[PDB]
Amino acid sequence: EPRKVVLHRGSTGLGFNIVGGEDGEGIFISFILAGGPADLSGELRKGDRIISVNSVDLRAASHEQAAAALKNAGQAVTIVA
Amino acid sequence: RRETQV
Repeated sequence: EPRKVVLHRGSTGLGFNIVGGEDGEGIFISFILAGGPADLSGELRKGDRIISVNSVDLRAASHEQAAAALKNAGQAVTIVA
Repeated sequence: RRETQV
């Protein structure tokens, strides 16, 4: 079952890396930043797959596709993983 | 090997 984890970026962004999109295999949390919005939410961990950002689907998304979406997701980023 | 921080 997926989660609706709402974040807010700081001078560190959302606080997590991503990998995948490199072939339609999807995007996965690659690492959590200590102190970051991700970390503090304790609702996302290394390994989680990003299904969508602010209602926008990222299952088939490419890397840069997820990268950019996340990047301009606003200040109130609604993540589904 | 692409990995991005966000």
